[PDB]
Amino acid sequence: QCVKLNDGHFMPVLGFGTYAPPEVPRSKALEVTKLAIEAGFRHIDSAHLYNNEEQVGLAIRSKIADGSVKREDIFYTSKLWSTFHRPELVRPALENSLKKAQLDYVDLYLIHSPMSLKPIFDIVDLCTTWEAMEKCKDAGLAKSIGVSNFNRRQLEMILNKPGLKYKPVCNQVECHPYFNRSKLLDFCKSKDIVLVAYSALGSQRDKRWVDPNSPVLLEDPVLCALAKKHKRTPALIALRYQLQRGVVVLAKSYNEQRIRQNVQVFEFQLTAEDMKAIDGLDRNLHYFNSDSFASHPNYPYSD
Ligand SMILES: NC(=O)c1ccc[n+]([C@@H]2O[C@H](COP(=O)([O-])OP(=O)(O)OC[C@H]3O[C@@H](n4cnc5c(N)ncnc54)[C@H](OP(=O)(O)O)[C@@H]3O)[C@@H](O)[C@H]2O)c1
Ligand SMILES: C[C@@H](C(=O)O)c1ccc(-c2ccccc2)c(F)c1
Repeated sequence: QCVKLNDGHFMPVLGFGTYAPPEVPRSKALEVTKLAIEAGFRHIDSAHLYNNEEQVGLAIRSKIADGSVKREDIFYTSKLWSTFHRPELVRPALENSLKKAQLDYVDLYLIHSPMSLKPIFDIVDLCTTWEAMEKCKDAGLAKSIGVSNFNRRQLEMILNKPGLKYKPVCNQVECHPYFNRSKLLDFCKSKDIVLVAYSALGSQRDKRWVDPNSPVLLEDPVLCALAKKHKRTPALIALRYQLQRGVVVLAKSYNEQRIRQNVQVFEFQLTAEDMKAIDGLDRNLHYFNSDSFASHPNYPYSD
């Protein structure tokens, strides 16, 4: 199923994560995106950053072309990279993502991160970036617009902007049982903004940004006990947890069997005791923990 966004469009509550590191050949994104759609994923998350928008759009068009789905059955997200915060760079970056993907519109365009970079940090008034996003929604380039990696104060800056035309429909953030963001989630719910979770399965643990010492989420003994209790898997427990808290959850897999397994999140429910045991895992652990983010003036985790 789908959640209704605050602009009246619908987002499917489970989404396919498309990112793979650059060691993975570009052609893989094509193959696995088609498999994700075949498995029942209708929400596909990409970005200018990911260098895979041609393949992901090609996957989508191919599944349209063979009659599996119509365009209006797919919810496609791209994101504005942080070298393109200056308001006059916003629509051309979106236009560029649309031409890579060969689509007429994205369902969702996000400010990828509040941490502006030189078009080396930049200083940009994100409210002007937001005004340029709104113009992209008015032109029909994006059906919905939203942000990513914003903390509460950063989100308030936008909600509080004079002359605001469109609220962000979502804030896409790192969110999983080690870092469950419950206070940010309550704030988003009170403003009718959807929290979308990435690294919901504990991230790809990429050496550039993630400490290899950090606990592996899917090896977590409480998730493992819960998987055994429900005869599911630690992944499926982690996804199901997000759905039950009203969070839209992404899931990356480039593996045929795991892609097919992940759509089982719809087949069972956790109980209130299960959810409390999962809530007890919260330990302020964002897997992305690198000097290259944390030294930035608008790093969101400084609070
Ligand atoms: N907005 C942002 O700044 C931001 C940041 C990070 C990610 N994202 C988006 O969120 C998406 C998902 O997050 P993520 O890439 O960090 O990965 P994730 O969904 O946390 O996945 C972690 C690993 O879980 C494995 N996995 C998937 N299903 C599994 C299963 N059923 N059992 C065991 N392992 C399973 C995958 O390995 P295999 O491929 O081997 O199955 C995957 O590499 C990204 O692809 C991207 O679209 C956005
Ligand atoms: C690599 C890229 C992504 O979308 O995967 C990414 C991941 C994490 C972040 C991020 C954003 C804020 C704090 C720490 C990390 C990002 F800005 C971009």
